[PDB]
Amino acid sequence: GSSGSSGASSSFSVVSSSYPTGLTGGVTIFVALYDYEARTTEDLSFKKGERFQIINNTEGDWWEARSIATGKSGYIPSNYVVPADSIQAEEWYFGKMGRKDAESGPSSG
Repeated sequence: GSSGSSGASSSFSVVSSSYPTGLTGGVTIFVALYDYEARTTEDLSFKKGERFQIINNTEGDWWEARSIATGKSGYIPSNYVVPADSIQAEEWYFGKMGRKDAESGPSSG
């Protein structure tokens, strides 16, 4: 389905929007391992290394989530995104940590 190789020669400086704390509800964290492109307004535009709040996960085909960074919302294929808890391809983070900060704080039991 229009599968090729991404390559958008462009670099935009965007402020790092930290994630919201004190989360309470029926939402699950998911990360995009492969860079996808929202085909239609209904679909959600996500990239490799982007998080999204799973709002509805009734149909495996496509799940409705709301990006936490940009704040977008649509539908993303569960065959491309995986839960940071059951990371089936953790290998990405295991070897390619990409970008992240160290969890400093021994206090937290």
